[PDB]
Amino acid sequence: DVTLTLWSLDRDIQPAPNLIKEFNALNNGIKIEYRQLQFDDVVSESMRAYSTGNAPDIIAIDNPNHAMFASRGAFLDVTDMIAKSDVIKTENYFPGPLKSVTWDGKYFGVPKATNTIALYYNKDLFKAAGLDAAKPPQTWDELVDAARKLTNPAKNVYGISFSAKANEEGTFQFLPWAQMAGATYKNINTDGAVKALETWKTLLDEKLASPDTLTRSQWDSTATFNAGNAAMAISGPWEIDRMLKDAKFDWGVTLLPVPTPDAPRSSAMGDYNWAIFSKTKHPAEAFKAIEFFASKDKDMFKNFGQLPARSDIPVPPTGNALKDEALKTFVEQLKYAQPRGPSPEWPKISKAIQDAIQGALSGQMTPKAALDQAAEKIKLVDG
Ligand SMILES: OC[C@H]1O[C@H](O[C@H]2[C@H](O)[C@@H](O)[C@@H](O[C@H]3[C@H](O)[C@@H](O)[C@H](O)O[C@@H]3CO)O[C@@H]2CO)[C@H](O)[C@@H](O)[C@@H]1O
Repeated sequence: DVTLTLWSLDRDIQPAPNLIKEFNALNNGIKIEYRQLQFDDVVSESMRAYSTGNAPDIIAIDNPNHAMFASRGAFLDVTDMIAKSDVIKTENYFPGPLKSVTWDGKYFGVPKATNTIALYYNKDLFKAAGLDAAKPPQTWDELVDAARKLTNPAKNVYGISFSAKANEEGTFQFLPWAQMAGATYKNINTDGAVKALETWKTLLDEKLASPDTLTRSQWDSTATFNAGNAAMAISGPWEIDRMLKDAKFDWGVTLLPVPTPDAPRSSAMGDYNWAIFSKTKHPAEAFKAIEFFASKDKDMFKNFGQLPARSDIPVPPTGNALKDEALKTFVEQLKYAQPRGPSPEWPKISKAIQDAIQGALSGQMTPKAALDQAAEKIKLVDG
């Protein structure tokens, strides 16, 4: 057998290790060995290994990071193998995810999945508060007022859970708010962005969300929602399968609230891409693995609660009512997602935003001053 290595942050209930077991059962002359990483080490460990000369054959890399690796020669050019494939067809992919694997008019990967965030809410807690569980918040003012009402320290319930962590988590969570208010990462200090950050400050200052929001991932924040300790959660479709097992209450999912009713929804394009490292000894076999993964995209939502990056396979209902309402909301919200980049410098853009968020939420800087500084940094690093 040819033995390949594959690195991903996917855990046991997530696609990669399960796809790998199915691939290995084919006994097709190829075997894959898996390494499970943490979010915060996918880039660092990946780039260390490539620099050291022992990168894996395959990685699942977060879409905003793809351009850095591709621009640096770390990823194999898969343009010609994609052209020969009928399993992997560029026509199948949503434009944004496909663009994220491209660099200099060549393909340097294949999208794995796509996502964005939306608003989960605990319908039982809504009802108990005298709110209308059929009419979740539509505006930021409604969201904040609901969060005030639903904050119940007597039962250690926060009105909302989210993430402002000083890494990609916080940037991915903030950009929708800023974008809905008219800003972009290229123009992050508009008055609307300032209002977004002031609104985050309210959620924390008024103890409507945990102080741990500043240091905790979306995944770990949502676990508190599942446990009944946050009435609402801003997170992605990757929560669904775990939520169905863990949340012991009735829940719904709605579009992200907007700053005023005349503002359209907007968010950041989430999820990962497959890539092959450029010095693989086994390019054909690694590509065949990726083809096998793509051939199973049709079953990703039913098996894992994640969404394919593809227009050719619209996701069918599962038959689970909670899961299917989640699907409907996320499929809609996804249409309004915007890419982070392309930029080989994405981490520096994101750090500027992260620093603004931390500075304002701590009270050390005003939102305006924090974001003005981020915008200055971004002018430099995004040039
Ligand atoms: O943080 C910004 C990124 O948010 C989204 O990433 C998701 C992952 O897609 C998802 O798999 C999940 O990752 C967790 C992983 O499943 C788990 O085993 C582990 O212990 O922690 C991982 C990190 O939490 O959750 C993260 C969000 O926390 C989005 O897909 C990505 O594009 C964003 O950049």
